Amino acid sequence: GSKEDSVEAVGAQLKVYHQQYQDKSREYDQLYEEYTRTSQELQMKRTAIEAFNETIKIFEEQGIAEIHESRTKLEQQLRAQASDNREIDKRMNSLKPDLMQLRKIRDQYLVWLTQKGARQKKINEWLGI
Amino acid sequence: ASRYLTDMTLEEMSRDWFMLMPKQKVAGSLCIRMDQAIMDKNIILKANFSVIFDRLETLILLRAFTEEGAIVGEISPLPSLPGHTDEDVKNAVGVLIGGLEANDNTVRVSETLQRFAWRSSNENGRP
Repeated sequence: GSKEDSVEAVGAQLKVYHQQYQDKSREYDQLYEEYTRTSQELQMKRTAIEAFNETIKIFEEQGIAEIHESRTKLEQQLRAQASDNREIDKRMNSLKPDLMQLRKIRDQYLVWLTQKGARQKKINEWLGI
Repeated sequence: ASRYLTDMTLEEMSRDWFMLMPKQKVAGSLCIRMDQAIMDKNIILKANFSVIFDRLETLILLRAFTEEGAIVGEISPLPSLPGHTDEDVKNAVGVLIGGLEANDNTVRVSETLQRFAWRSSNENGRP
């Protein structure tokens, strides 16, 4: 209950850092998955707007009217989705330094505990196996 | 600039290992350990470390593995002491390589270690 009190307390800190790393890694994976989901939908809305005004340009030299409101509703949804898509990119760009510093200090606590006598079974206890 | 490269899994970092003839040297506040009872094998040096300005900044852990996976060496920061510098890590690698090669061991560094702080030039391995 002296030098092991520090080993147990540092091992308790390894838990919390490991929790925070896996909590933010779960958060970062939700954002990247939703980012590529919206960007693909951004791609589709894009070439859907292409064919929307390309039916206008292809049949305006001859002259079918209420189609303009559809392209205006898609252009409205496009930059509204790209807006939330940039915000997703901002949220997970702000996580990359958090994931790195957590992962580095989590490993440093592991090495510190290993150097202080903690065996692999003790490390896996705090790490949740 | 500013990354964190990891060659070792959490198992490889935390795995218990046992030296028969322990030889510990100290380069700065880094603890170099290796088994002198190892001879005539190919050893890879794997390490977790942070980079900055495309140089090595801080070593988290370096361990020496044989082809079969056995840990036979280690460079680690001493827990009771403050940090180390970019040069301290390179000196410790030289101590581990020169000490490991004196027992006819073919020591090789990883690709990421070769990118920021390598040594050797390597010799021949025995079948």
